[PDB]
Amino acid sequence: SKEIPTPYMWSYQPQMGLAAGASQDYSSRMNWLSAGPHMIGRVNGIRATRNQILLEQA
Amino acid sequence: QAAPNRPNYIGFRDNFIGLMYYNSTGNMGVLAGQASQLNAVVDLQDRN
Repeated sequence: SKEIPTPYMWSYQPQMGLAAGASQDYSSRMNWLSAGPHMIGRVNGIRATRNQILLEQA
Repeated sequence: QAAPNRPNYIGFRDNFIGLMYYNSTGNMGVLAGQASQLNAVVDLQDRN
């Protein structure tokens, strides 16, 4: 929740060229709700990589 | 004077669709382990 957050993705402004205010990423989430312990510790091990790739890309 | 009627055929559907509640949460059916407390089928509205 607080520890492995789904990242705020921005939105592009075509007119002004500025950033149009970001939003929570709500269109790439896995539906891990139907999964026991051996995968919900794997899914959280995936998001903890894209929250580290996006910090070594930034 | 009398004509024959407009015919029809009340049969079942193609490939037995319209007999199972698919893709609609609200009377949705679940494959799961017996002691699992889980689903392996969760449905969404937009999915066909």
